Amino acid sequence: KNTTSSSNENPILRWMSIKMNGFQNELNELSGHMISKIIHSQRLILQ
Amino acid sequence: SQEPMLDADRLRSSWTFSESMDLNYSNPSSSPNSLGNLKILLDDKASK
Repeated sequence: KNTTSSSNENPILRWMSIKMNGFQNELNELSGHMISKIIHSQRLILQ
Repeated sequence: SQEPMLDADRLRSSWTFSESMDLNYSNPSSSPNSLGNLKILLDDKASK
C-alpha cells in the first residue's frame, strides 16, 4: 500500500525488528558468556 | 610453588584470602594466548 502495515507489521516490526533484537541480542549474550566461559575453559582445563 | 592443601598451620590456614595476596595480574586482562607452556619456568628460578 504501503502500509507496510496495518499497524501489526510496522508495529509488529515492534515485533519483527525487536524479535530480531531478541535474536541478535540472544546471539550477542550467548556469544558473550559462551566466549568468556570457553575462555574460562582453556583457563579451566588447559591452564 | 606447592601450597598444597594444608591445614597446617595455626588458624588452620591463617592466610587463605588470597588474590595472589594482591593481583589478578590483570594484564589488561584481554590476552588469551597461553602459549602451551612450559616447565613451569626453570628460568633460573629453578636455579633460585
